[PDB]
Amino acid sequence: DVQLQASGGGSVQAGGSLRLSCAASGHSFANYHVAWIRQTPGKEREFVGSASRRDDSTYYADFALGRFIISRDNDINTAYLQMNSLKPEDSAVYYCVAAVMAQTTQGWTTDYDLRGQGTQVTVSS
Amino acid sequence: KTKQFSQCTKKEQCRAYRLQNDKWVYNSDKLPKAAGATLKGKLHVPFLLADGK
Repeated sequence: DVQLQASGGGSVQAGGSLRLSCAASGHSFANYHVAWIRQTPGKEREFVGSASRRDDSTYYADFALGRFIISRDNDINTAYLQMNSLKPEDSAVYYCVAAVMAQTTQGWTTDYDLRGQGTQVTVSS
Repeated sequence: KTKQFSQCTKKEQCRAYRLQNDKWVYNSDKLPKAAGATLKGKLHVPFLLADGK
């Protein structure tokens, strides 16, 4: 089964940096929009950022601009999220969603063409 | 409203449309259709065939 496996999280002090990776087992990201979704406990899943290979574009949320970077390495079919300047509000579990166009990137995505297991990030003040 | 939109760089990434409510059109195949019931009346056709000398 085409499965997405995210990793690279952990507990880090505020103001640091981290680098998450999620890879696809069963199919490549050659034709997949990659979108990162964050779920803090006690609230609803919130959009983080999305990257597209078709136009080489990157969309970022209001809190994500100027701190988060999204990159893709199709050679090893993985998607990377490099964040810097951690803040306490960023502590949450993260997933990445792979979808074949379908206009799934309208605000709240809530489509999940390909759902993966997420990784927990803790930010200590 | 002359509103800009950040995060877009290349203009041909997307387009802009035009909207109108009045000033209907004939059912010509050279145009795309609108959305919803596509019918708000009918008209008469001048120059109809008739007998003559």
